[PDB]
Formats: sequence, C-alpha cells, structure tokens
Amino acid sequence: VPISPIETVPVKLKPGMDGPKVKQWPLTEEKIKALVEICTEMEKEGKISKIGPENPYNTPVFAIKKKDSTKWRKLVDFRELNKRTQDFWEVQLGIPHPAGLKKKKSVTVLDVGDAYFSVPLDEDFRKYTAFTIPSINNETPGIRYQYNVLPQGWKGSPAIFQSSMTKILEPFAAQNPDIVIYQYMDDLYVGSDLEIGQHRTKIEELRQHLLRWGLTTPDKKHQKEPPFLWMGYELHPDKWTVQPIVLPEKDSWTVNDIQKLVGKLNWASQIYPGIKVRQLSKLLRGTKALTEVIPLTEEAELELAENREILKEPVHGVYYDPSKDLIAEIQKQGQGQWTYQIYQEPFKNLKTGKYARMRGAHTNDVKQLTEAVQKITTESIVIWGKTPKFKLPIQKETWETWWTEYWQATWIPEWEFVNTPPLVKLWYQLEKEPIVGAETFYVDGAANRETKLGKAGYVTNKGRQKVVPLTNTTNQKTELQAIYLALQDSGLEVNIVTDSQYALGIIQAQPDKSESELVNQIIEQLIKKEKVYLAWVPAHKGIGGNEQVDKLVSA
Amino acid sequence: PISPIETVPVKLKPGMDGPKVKQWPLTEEKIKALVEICTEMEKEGKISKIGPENPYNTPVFAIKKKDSTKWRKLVDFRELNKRTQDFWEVQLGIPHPAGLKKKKSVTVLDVGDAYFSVPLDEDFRKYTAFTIPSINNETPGIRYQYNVLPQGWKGSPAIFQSSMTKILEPFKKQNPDIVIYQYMDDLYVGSDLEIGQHRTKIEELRQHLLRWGLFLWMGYELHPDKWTVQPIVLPEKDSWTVNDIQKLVGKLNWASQIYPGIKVRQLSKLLRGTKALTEVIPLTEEAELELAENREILKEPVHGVYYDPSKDLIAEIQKQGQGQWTYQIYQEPFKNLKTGKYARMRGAHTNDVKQLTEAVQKITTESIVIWGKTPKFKLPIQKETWETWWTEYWQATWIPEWEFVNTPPLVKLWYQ
Ligand SMILES: COc1c(C)cc(/C(=C\CCCc2nnc(C)o2)c2cc(C)c3oc(=O)n(C)c3c2)cc1C(=O)SC
Repeated sequence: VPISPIETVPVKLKPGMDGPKVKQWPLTEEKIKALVEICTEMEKEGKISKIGPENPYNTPVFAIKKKDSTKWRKLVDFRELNKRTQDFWEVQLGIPHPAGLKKKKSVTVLDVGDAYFSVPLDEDFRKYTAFTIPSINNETPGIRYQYNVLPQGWKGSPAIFQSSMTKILEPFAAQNPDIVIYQYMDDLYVGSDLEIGQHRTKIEELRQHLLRWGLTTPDKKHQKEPPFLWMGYELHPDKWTVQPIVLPEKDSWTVNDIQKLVGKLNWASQIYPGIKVRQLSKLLRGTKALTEVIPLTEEAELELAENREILKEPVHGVYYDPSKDLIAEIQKQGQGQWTYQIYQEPFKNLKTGKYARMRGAHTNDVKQLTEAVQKITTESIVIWGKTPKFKLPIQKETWETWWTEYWQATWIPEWEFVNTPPLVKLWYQLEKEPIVGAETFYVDGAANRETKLGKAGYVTNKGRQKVVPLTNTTNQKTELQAIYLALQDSGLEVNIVTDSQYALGIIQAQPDKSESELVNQIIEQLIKKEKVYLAWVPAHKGIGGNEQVDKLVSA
Repeated sequence: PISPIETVPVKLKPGMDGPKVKQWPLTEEKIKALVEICTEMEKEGKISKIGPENPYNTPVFAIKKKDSTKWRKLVDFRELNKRTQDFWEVQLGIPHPAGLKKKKSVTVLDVGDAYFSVPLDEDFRKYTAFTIPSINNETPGIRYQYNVLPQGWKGSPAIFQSSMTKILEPFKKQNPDIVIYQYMDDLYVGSDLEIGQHRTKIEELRQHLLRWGLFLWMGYELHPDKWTVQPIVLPEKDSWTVNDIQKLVGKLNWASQIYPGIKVRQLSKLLRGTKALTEVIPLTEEAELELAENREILKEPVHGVYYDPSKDLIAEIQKQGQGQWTYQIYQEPFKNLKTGKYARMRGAHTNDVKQLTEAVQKITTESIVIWGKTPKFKLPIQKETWETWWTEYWQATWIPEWEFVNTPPLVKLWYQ
C-alpha cells in the first residue's frame, strides 16, 4: 500500500532576477464563485494550499467557460514567471517518422495525463506560484494560494514531467525486451509482436507498476479502428500516409494562398513521388505584405496540374524491416530539382522526397547530385540509424573522371549505376597541355569606368584578328566576351591565352549552366569543341599577344 | 591508488555562459558502443546521470585509434574550451620547448587515462554535460555528467600539471638531454638517439609511468626533417617553348610578392609577339642572365620572418592529385613559417575525404611540436561534404578549427 514518492527536481529563477509581482484582474461575481468552488477541491486533493500575507509574489488568474460546455476551469497566467525561470533540457525536439517504425501484431495506448499533477514541485519554489482570488465586492481580503504540483502552463512542466516518467518506466522496459514503449505527452504507446492474450497481460503489469508510485490510469473501453490519426499522419496496422491533402481549387491565389500551399505540398512530398514547388516558391520568394493576389507564371500552372495527378491516387508507405537492406534511388527533374525514393522492396517505398539546388551563380549536375546524396545520407542516419546503398543516374567512368580531376576533395558512399531516363554526365573537358597544330588565340578586354565603353578582341599566330566595340559594360564582361569571340572563330581544337583571373575562375569550376547568358554562351561553345587548352599569363607585363591585343583593346 | 583529496577551483571566462551545442546524428553501431562505454564509466563513477534542470550540452561521438579496434569515446570540447578560463597557472604555462623540433626523433604517448584519477570541481561539473542520441527520436536522450577530469578539455592538462611534474622527475633527473613536452592527452618525447636505443628507452618511460598509479599502450613515431620552408625551383631546360616561358613568367611574377628582388622584364621580352604555344624560342643573353640572378634570390631565405605568439596560425591545403597534397602554415600572407607535401598513405587512393582528414591530423601534430598549438585550417572541400564524413576517419583526441574555401586557387601548381 505504501506508494513511494517521485523525487523532486531542484529549480531556480534566472540569476539576478526576482519573482513575479503582477496585479490581479477585477473579476465578475459569477466567475469568483467558480474559482472558489474549483480551488476548494483542488486544495483537498493536494494540488494547492493557502498561504499567509508573507508571500509578496502574485500571478493573475482567470476562469473561462468552454462554449457549449458545463462548468468552468481556472487559467493561471505564468507569462511573467516563465520569463524569470531558468532553462531546461528540452528533450521534446522533433518526433519519430512513421517510416522508421516497425509493425507490431498488437498496439495499445495508455493515457497518463491524469498523472501530470501527481508530480510534486520543488519546495523552495512553490512560493513563486502564488495567486489571489478576489472576493465579492472586494469588501474582504482575497484568498491566497500557492501550488504544490506542476502548474498547467509553466515553462518547465513538460520537461520535469517527462524526466520523471522515464525514470519510473526504466526498470520495466529493461525487464521486458519483448515490448516497446514510446513516450509523448499525455499518451504512452506500448506495442509488441505476441499473442493477443499475453499482450493485454503485460499491459496490466505496466498499469500495476505505475501503481507503485501512485500514478493511476483510465483503463476501460476500446478505441480501435485502423484510422489512427497522429501528428498529421494516418497510421494503419501495416502502412501509413499523410492526412488527406486537399488541393485548393481556387482561382485567385494570394500570398498565403500559395505560401500555405508550399508548406502543405512539402509535407505531402514525403510520400507522393514527383511533387514540385520550384515554380511556386519562386512566386513569393520576395513579396510585400502577408497577402497579395499575384499572377502565376505559365510554369507554375503545368506542374500544379501534375500535382492533381500525383495527388489523385492515394499512395501508401510501408514500415521498416531491419533484416532487409536499405536502397535509395534518385532522379533528375530539371530546374535544379531532384527526387528520391527510399525502399527495401520494389515499389514498397518506405518514404520519398526532393532536393532543391542551392542558390548560386554557376553550378553543374554532378555537384548537385553529391549535395542531394549527402542530404539523403544524413536523413537516413536520423531515421534508420544507417547509410543506405545508392542507385544513381551516372556512369562509373563519369564519376571517376570527375573526382580525380576536381580541385576539391569529394566522395559518395557505396553505390551503383541505374540506367534510367536521363543521365548526369560531363559536358566538356579541358586539356592539361597545349595542343600541337591548334591555332593560338591571344585574347583581351577592357572598359572605361565612366563611359561604360569597352572593347573585346583577339589576335592569333596565323594573322587573324578582331576587335568589337561595346556599350554599357564592365571589365569582367569584356574579358568573357573576348573568350567567346575566340570560341566562335576557332576550329574544333584551339589554344586560348588570357590574363583574366576572373574568367579562369568561372571556367576552372567547370559549370554547365549559369545565370549569366554570357557564361552560358561560352558553355555551348565549349561543348561543340573537341579539345580546348586554356592558359593564363600575368597582366601588364610583356607576355605579348596578350600584350599586343591588350593595347588594341585599351584607349 | 592515485586520487587527489581536493579539487582545484575552476570557473568560466569573465561574464560568459556555458556551452549549449547541439548533438548531431550518429549511426546505430556508434550508439551501441557509446552505451556500453558509458555503462562502465558510470560504475567507475567517472560520470553520472543528470536531470532536466541542466540545459548545457557538448557534442560527443565514437572513433577508433591506431591499433585497437575497440571503440573510444571522444567529446568535442571546442566550445567549452574557448569559454573556459584560459588557465593562467600561478607557476606560468610551460614555455614551449624550442628543443623539441630540433630533436631527430620524437614519440607521442597517450596518457589520457591518468586524468580520470582526479576529481572535478563541483561547481563546474554541470558544464561538461553531454547526450547519447537515440535512433529516430524514439526514446529521450541519455544524459550524463563528468565527475573527474574530462579528456579533451583544455583544463585537464593544466590541473594535472602538478602531479605530472613529479611523476617525471625520476626520469628527467636521469636523462638530461631528453626533451619531454605535453599537449592535451598527449605526451611528446624527443631525443637524439637512434631507433635502436630510442624505441627501447620509451619502454622504460612506459613502465615508469605505470608504477605511479597509472589506451595506455600507444605511440606514434615521427622525424622532423629538412627544410622548414621548401625552396622554390625553376625548370632547367635546354630548349624552351613559348608555353614553358609563359608559365615561368607566371611563377616568378608570383614569387616576387615573397621576394621583392625578382625581375621578369628580360623574360617577358621573348614573349612579346603572337607565336604558337608549342614553338621553341631561343633564350637571349639578357634573358639567361636574369634567370640566373632570380635563381640565386630563391636560394636564400625569405626576408625576416618571425613567429608571433599573440596571433594565430593559418593553414592552407592544396589538392595536387594522385594522393599528393601540399600545404603552408603562416600568420601573415607571403611569410610562411612552414611548407610541406603530405604524400600517399592508406587513402586506398579512392577516398579523397579520408586523405584530407589524415592530412589535417598530420599537419596539426607537427604544429603542436613547433609552436605548441593547433592552427586554423582552410579546407578545400564543401562544408556539407566535410560535416557528413570527417568523424568516420578521425583518430586524434583533439580537434582544430576550420573554414571552407569555395574559390579555385590559381596557384594549384606553383606549390607543386
Ligand atoms: C503498430 O505501429 C504503430 C501504429 C500503427 C500506430 C502508432 C501510433 C502512433 C505513432 C507515434 C508514437 C510512436 N513513435 N514512435 C513509436 C515507437 O511509437 C498510434 C497513435 C494513436 C493516436 C493511436 O491510437 C490508438 O488506439 N493506437 C493503437 C494508436 C497508435 C504506434 C505504432 C507503434 O508501432 S509504437 C508501439
């Protein structure tokens, strides 16, 4: 019969600050009757206790009557006490992901919400939860009260509640390896793969173990139906999915009309293959006010239409099985978009997703795939505790040629080539040594800082030359225009000498798509060529050719 | 039976708060190894569980040293360290032994376990908080706290500095010329002997430290060699092509920022005029005289280049290809205090990130031996890639600071 206590957790207010000193709000006659009634039973139970005039601390108190519901409930306002309490280790950061669960033959739910108050508070802190109950017509002193348990709405109540619930369950979960118990607020989820008879048997051992500390649970009835709804998901005995994602059939799409459809499509994207949100996010990436009817690009209409074909036929994801291997497949969608499906068995996806390129000036496919892969590796470690084996759209030879020559250290975990629709590849490859028999083009460009007038040209070893005038340009643009002129007038194999550190940087990164049409034109030219050798020489010193063109492009 | 009856008073830096660094995801095998390790440290009372009133947190993970395949627990105390009162012992901080880098042979010893025999200051134990993560946020994280001196902390070596001194007198009084230095959980022993009588002399210091109440069986052997700063050389050919001279002028034009006396006028003259890149250009009288004068300037040392203890060290690393890497250490641009070329080794020649990570570790070690402190690195890899793999190949008990360079250096070869 003797129940053992629940160790108290020493608490403290922020260093240098004091307790709260807020005034009480003048309540109406009816309300006061409610509060007095409430505070009466609560004092009986143990929840609170009356205090003398010593306690200088006071916290506002209200009472609200839930519309179309009998009786009321007090609501203490700890807004101020919270801003003066220390910090706690919030272990309530993020929840599990369905796809990481493993099916169970039986699964029960216990409601431990009733034990949120059976958890004592720190003695030397109770004096901070003081509050006053104004009396009728204020012709008497209001009744004072202080808490002896975890207040509903205090900063560290959840934190203290969870830590204590754990310590108690610890011994049990240790001596019952055949059962699993997830803890999350007012609900305890227990499950196990065994006889439906023996399951409800061990459930009682739990209910009874919780008894040894006093904690009691409301056990009776049966809330069974596969349509388990939890944190936005829809769990079933052996599959899951997102709650019905309804695509607003509206005509006038304001800011929140799309922005609330962005966060909503991203949610659905963890299981429906193909969702796209690029053309949509690019419509409110920089808009004014919270809402505003903004016209949708023609591109944000053809994908949103492919959303109603993907979001047409409900799709379901399975559950994780430790024994089978874990595979990951990636696909290239375009405009810097990629999709991935993770699974163990063909067509039985555990989950799915997308990757968006990082906003940059230049970029290439291989760099993006790596980024997408590192992102899937980290997500899998989080959900399954291990790195999946990859199936990618890139030949083994293409990868080796790349890593061995990239100026950076790079790496991809174990993987295999999959011959699907498109194929990531290298568009062009620069030589390491000059080409014998190829014409040599000495290029140069330059602009006037004020007039914005520049020239871009070149001279070769065969006597060919050219200089073109430009208006409204910088030095950087002129140096690129010059590389381009050479690439257009040269044959299949060519040697190019420049003094532009700026140009060399753009090209040694080996981009295959860019924001600047000038860089894109260069790419197109590099692709048609068979061998291009790009060499650099210091500026404003006698290198010649670069020194001769440099003169023609100046003044 | 070594255990101080008292503890040394420790506090954080004037007006600074404890660490609150987030713990990153770990693989399921690493989780099981940390659970086993921590289950035993708790019984040995080295650590203890803590409640939620503790908001402080420091990262933590699992590696494996050189020999032993058994898991080891490494705690990242970087944040805690810079916030920790730079211990200013009343007896000063051992003036770094400038004799360590001149010694022909140095050996590194892991006397980490000697720290766990000394209690930590009660009012600080809450700053060493760390969590053992759980897969899929299924269960709440196991939380702990250190009771002894934590390996990886910048204070553990200093606090233990007093006991360490006398544990070494019966050896330091015997062998005068031997130089001993300490950093973190490492002990560095240099000498001028030979591998025969150097390797055995270490076994002597091993049993000796074993009789004073003390992974206590590892050691790494290294030899600080020639050229603190490698010279810069110019090709020596008999026939030059326009391309060859074009790269020469580029290299000299770069060296000149280092050595002001270099001249490239007479060499640029051969270049005036648009000529094919693979054509041979005869050197002129003046050309060869200048190439001769420049070659001499490069033989001599750089202008007065000194080390400033107040400022911090920078470390650049270039990827040369085929398992080769180059590097330089410095405080001021164009005033290297050290340059080198870490070559191929166990990188399987297929893993770029494993090599880089071994290079970083190797350059750090050397750095501790010359100036007694680690350098700030500028790694040639995307931040994302590095943060995803580094830990799978790390083996040192300390961790340096680092940043990422995203612009391809124009000099990927003048350092070759
Ligand atoms: C059996 O597969 C499961 C299914 C299908 C559903 C759930 C439920 C929530 C999942 C979130 C809790 C969690 N996180 N990690 C873990 C671990 O569990 C859930 C939810 C509600 C509202 C329920 O109302 C009910 O009456 N039941 C029975 C409910 C069950 C758990 C599992 C398990 O495997 S756990 C034992």
